[PDB]
Amino acid sequence: KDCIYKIQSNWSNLSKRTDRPYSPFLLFHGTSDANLYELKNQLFNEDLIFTDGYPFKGSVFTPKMLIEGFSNKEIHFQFINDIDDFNETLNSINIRKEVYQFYTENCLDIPSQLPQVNIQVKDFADIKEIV
Amino acid sequence: GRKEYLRKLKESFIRRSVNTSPYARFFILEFQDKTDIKTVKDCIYKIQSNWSNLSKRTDRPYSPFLLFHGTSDANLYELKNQLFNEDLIFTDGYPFKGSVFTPKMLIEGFSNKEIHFQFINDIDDFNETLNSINIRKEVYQFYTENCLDIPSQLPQVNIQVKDFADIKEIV
Amino acid sequence: KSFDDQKKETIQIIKNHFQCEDYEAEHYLYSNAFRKTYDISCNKKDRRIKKSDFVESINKSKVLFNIWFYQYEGRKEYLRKLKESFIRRSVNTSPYARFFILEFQDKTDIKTVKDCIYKIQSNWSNLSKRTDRPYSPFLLFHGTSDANLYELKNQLFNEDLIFTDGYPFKGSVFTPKMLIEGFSNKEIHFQFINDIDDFNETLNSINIRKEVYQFYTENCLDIPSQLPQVNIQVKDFADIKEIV
Amino acid sequence: NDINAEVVSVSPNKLKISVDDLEEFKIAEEKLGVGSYLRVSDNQDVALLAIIDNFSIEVKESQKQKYMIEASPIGLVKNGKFYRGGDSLALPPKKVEPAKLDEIISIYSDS
Amino acid sequence: NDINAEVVSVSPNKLKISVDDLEEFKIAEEKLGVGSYLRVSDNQDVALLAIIDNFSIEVKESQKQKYMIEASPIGLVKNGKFYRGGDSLALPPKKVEPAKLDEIISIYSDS
Repeated sequence: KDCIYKIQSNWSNLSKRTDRPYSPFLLFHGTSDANLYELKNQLFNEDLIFTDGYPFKGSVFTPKMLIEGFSNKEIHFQFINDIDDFNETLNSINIRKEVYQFYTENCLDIPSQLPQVNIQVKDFADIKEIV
Repeated sequence: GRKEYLRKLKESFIRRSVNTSPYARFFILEFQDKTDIKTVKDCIYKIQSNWSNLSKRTDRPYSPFLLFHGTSDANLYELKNQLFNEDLIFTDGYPFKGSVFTPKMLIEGFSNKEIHFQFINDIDDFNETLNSINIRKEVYQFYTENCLDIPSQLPQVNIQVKDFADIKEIV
Repeated sequence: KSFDDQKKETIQIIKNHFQCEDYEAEHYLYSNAFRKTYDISCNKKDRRIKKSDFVESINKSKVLFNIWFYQYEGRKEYLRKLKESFIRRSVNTSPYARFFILEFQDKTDIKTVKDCIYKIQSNWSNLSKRTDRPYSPFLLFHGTSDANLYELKNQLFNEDLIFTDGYPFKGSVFTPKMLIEGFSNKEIHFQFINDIDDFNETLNSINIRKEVYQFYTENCLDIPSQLPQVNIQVKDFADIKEIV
Repeated sequence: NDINAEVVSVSPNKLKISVDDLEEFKIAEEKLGVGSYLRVSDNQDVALLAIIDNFSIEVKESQKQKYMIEASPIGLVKNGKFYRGGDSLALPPKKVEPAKLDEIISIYSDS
Repeated sequence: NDINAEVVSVSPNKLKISVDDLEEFKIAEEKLGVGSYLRVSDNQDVALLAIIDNFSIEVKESQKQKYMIEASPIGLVKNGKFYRGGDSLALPPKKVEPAKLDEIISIYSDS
């Protein structure tokens, strides 16, 4: 959560002055769905409003929700559940994409057409100060 | 160290802003078959962000001119197609299919805030738009092996680079 | 009988047969049935045919040219007869995606083609600076070489008739969305559909009400049937100017 | 284009027409006077006829010339035939040109 | 939605109606005339019925068009039966549609 709050604070601009807002996209891997939903539930409790493409229960994945949430000033960032949600989101985005990868042991496979950077950290605590 | 070679090349020929004046800045980047498409796109986005002023506060906007050489038209047209899908709006004097080179489209796109930069297809369109721009024009060259010939009446810099990736932090 | 003594009898026998309106029978079905009656009558060998398939040949969407009602009342009345039949106009023209498919061949002069483009754009576009919903017509030309077609596009750009065609740069794939933006762009006067492949990809990208106005001389295409079509045969391309 | 006039506001019996561009000065002198006839349409087939009731041309130091014309619709011209009764609604903006002689003649000949 | 009209101001015998979005262009020509009937409601069951008193359409270069309609609440219709009122209060904003034929006929027949 301290890493997500630092990514959202630095790499988003949702001020009312601007007219070209942006929000970061967050993807997590290597964890179970139990603590992934626990992290999502706690972030939504502290008014860190996000979208993951599932606007209701039993919904199919809607990347249009992440299109609107990227430019929405009231939506702080975007959540991505796993790799199938990530690849379909990439095709739906038309603007320039950059993939910022932070990992310790396992690194995810990224399409080669995208600008990628890979950071190997000693543990997760270094990510909040690197970013 | 590699940080020192970038620092020397960033200051020897290139200036940080060149006083942010509206000038016909020409960026000639030497594209190879070995050069990946996406590392050209990072150089184009860095050149466009640093060397244009399309904000609504200004009254004297400007946009850079981009020219590529040394590569085939197959991956040259492929690069231009990707840049248009990512809303990096450009012009090259060919507003429709089967059009002649219209250098006045590059003239209007230089002062247009909705057109981010100006593409130039090859040499013949490069010299044609040189005589159509009346204001001060400067040429910046970033090449690895093959250097183009620039007319001697223009302010030109020629910067040798080890590959295409180090052009991005020079500009 | 007399010429006037058979006019009011031929219309009614097909008016009740198809259950259509007055312009759909006198201008649309009477005109097409006249030459298909004349075509078998003017044939050298086969003069009498059976009319079992005659009723379905006249029901085609094309409004066929009729030479006998061209030399009778002249070009100032036949073109005036087609104008209030299928080119019906109102006080307020709605922002519809109107498609104008004109047939261009090698004997047609570029200048005579150019005057019809100026006529179509003036009547079927409202590019006003005070519009909240501007609209511009789509133009499709066919039956000509690309070199002869590119010369028309090149001349229109020099006289400040700015258009879009889905190809903003060399090597660009055809983008339908450039034409849709040009429909709502006040600075783009009309849209130039290059060919049939660029045509049918633009119909799928348009959700608003769509109208097709086709004017040709011998060659006509297969526009999809769920649209409204107007297919009018003329002698020369200058006849198209007086109808639109 | 000699005359560039456009309907900018519509009342039930009144039209406000703004002359954006006036290249030909002769058109304003003889065809844009009070009592003159205007053709209000976006097309050449169907139009709305109006009579100029009032006008005002205001010029200022730095801005554009403001030429505003008040008109009242009098009828409707379809395919060269005039229909009396100015209750038809023209949705603004509508391109305005001075009426031709045939249109003014058809006001009284057709009714 | 072919027409998006809406009551913006309410006076004791007057309604001020803003046509926010007009799409058909035939609703304004025939059903939004100077004597036309409108149905004023937020539900399909109970409505006001009003006669248009006045209208004004204005277009400007930057901002959206201002199509403003004056109407007077002649009565009330509940479940297909019209009650001649004139004093029933509608709280703005209220969705405005042109009155159907059966609703206009119900004005003079249900009393």
